Amino acid sequence: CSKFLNRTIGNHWNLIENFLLNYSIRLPPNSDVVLGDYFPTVQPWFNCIRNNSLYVTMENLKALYWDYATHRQRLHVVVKGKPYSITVTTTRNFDAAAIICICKGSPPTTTTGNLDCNWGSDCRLNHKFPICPSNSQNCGNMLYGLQWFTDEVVAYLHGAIYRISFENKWFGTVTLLWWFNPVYDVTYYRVNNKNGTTIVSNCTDQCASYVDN
Ligand SMILES: *[C@@H]1O[C@H](CO)[C@@H](O[C@@H]2O[C@H](CO)[C@@H](O)[C@H](O)[C@H]2NC(C)=O)[C@H](O)[C@H]1NC(C)=O
Ligand SMILES: *[C@@H]1O[C@H](CO)[C@@H](O)[C@H](O)[C@H]1NC(C)=O
Ligand SMILES: *[C@@H]1O[C@H](CO)[C@@H](O)[C@H](O)[C@H]1NC(C)=O
Ligand SMILES: *[C@@H]1O[C@H](CO)[C@@H](O)[C@H](O)[C@H]1NC(C)=O
Repeated sequence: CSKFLNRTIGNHWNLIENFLLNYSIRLPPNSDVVLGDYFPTVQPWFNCIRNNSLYVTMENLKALYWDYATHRQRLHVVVKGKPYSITVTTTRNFDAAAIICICKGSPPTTTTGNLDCNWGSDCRLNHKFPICPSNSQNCGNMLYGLQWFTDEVVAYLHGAIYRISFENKWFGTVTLLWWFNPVYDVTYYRVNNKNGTTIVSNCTDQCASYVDN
């Protein structure tokens, strides 16, 4: 299928807020800043659910985010590039340690098995992790995703960031209960850390005119 079930984040916007709350931890104790990145957005959320030889494709994107709805089966995500590709494979054991690999070879478009990493060589990342935080089902209360930059890949998992550095040419091509949010451009948010509690707000109109480049 192709990009079936087009919905906004709606009442689940708090997932985006939480993402920004974790992202902004690195800021100084006394600052008011506007952060711009390929942040998860609010409009293009998809649930393409229209045989294990079929898959969904996407093109020309720079970051990919997804969420877990709350029958539970499996997810397969491939980000193409050269010499390295990124593959994420999940398994039905939500309370035990999905796998993420960054390697050299040719990932499959579909997977029938589980938790392996033999599609390539000279790997930089080979990491096993639980699908649900703290092995509980506390699941579907945060976003997961990838941002692929030429210099490094940053993986967002369980509120934590994993940064894997290596030179790579990335392609915008991506091959895929789970909801997805393709990200194509930069979104700006204002973060106020003066109060003692960080406050995250949208920057879309008059302030946007001062930061949007
Ligand atoms: C940032 O803008 C989005 C809209 O693009 C706001 O999202 C709305 O949030 C309310 C309350 O959660 C929902 O009822 C609406 O359905 C949302 N509309 C959407 C998703 O388009 C969001 O609340 C704004 N955030 C801030 C801090 O202003
Ligand atoms: C999803 O809806 C938006 C409007 O909110 C539209 O611009 C976009 O092209 C739609 N995408 C698909 C695959 O229907
Ligand atoms: C991420 O933010 C959430 C929501 O604010 C918070 O509960 C959690 O402790 C944070 N996790 C971190 C610091 O990685
Ligand atoms: C954050 O601001 C609100 C008012 O909008 C205030 O009630 C709250 O106590 C402040 N947080 C802290 C840690 O002071």
